[PDB]
Amino acid sequence: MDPEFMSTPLPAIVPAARKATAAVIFLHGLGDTGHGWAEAFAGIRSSHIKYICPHAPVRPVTLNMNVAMPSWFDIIGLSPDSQEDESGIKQAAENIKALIDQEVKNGIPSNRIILGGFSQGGALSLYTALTTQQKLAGVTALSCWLPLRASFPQGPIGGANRDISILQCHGDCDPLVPLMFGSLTVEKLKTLVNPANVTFKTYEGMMHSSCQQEMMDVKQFIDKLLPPI
Ligand SMILES: [Br-]
Ligand SMILES: [Br-]
Ligand SMILES: [Br-]
Ligand SMILES: [Br-]
Ligand SMILES: [Br-]
Ligand SMILES: [Br-]
Ligand SMILES: [Br-]
Ligand SMILES: [Br-]
Ligand SMILES: [Br-]
Ligand SMILES: [Br-]
Ligand SMILES: [Br-]
Ligand SMILES: [Br-]
Ligand SMILES: [Br-]
Ligand SMILES: [Br-]
Ligand SMILES: [Br-]
Ligand SMILES: [Br-]
Ligand SMILES: [Br-]
Ligand SMILES: [Br-]
Ligand SMILES: [Br-]
Repeated sequence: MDPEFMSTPLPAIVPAARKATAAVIFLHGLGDTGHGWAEAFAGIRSSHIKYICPHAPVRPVTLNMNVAMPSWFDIIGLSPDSQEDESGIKQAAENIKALIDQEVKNGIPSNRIILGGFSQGGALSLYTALTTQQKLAGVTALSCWLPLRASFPQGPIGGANRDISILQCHGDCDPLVPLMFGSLTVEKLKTLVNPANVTFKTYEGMMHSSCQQEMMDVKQFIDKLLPPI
């Protein structure tokens, strides 16, 4: 994981109670933190899964009037039209692939790893899973979008994650990332990957955040795809 990406602390971690036979790598969004997500995932933790919430390098963010904060990549705007930080997204994807590889070198195979995240961290989880040849168990993409959408095929993507399971979650009251982004993303994902394994859930009254019912759907998705043994 490259130089900007090892400026941060080691990830916030929820350990497995038993020995860990699977992992969830969960990427936060602008503002929310690795720590905050680790406390959320503690509430749904499985005895054999380790939950890894890495920290993003601290860098000015254009959307936030150039204030320096943890950020996987720059965000310029959140309209469907907005220009995107292509090079930063690709760079961040290579670091996330490196992070998956660190779990693989520690004994947990990539097909026992779910990658997920919130807002630009969910966008990055989708981008990363659809562009890596590491086979992953699934993706949880919460209140987000598919970055660099026009760079993707108009049909199936093929390669290792062509049949990956994806749960995409969105709030119906999100004032930052419009529900339309979630919708247009699930549409695009049903052409990129096998649509049998793509599920879209929306939450009434949820804004740009998670909620308890969403965390229960995320738990059921993770647990079913990463069962014991
Ligand atoms: Br540390
Ligand atoms: Br562990
Ligand atoms: Br282990
Ligand atoms: Br937080
Ligand atoms: Br890291
Ligand atoms: Br952070
Ligand atoms: Br565009
Ligand atoms: Br974001
Ligand atoms: Br693009
Ligand atoms: Br399948
Ligand atoms: Br509201
Ligand atoms: Br609102
Ligand atoms: Br599924
Ligand atoms: Br669906
Ligand atoms: Br929340
Ligand atoms: Br709820
Ligand atoms: Br599901
Ligand atoms: Br197990
Ligand atoms: Br069980």
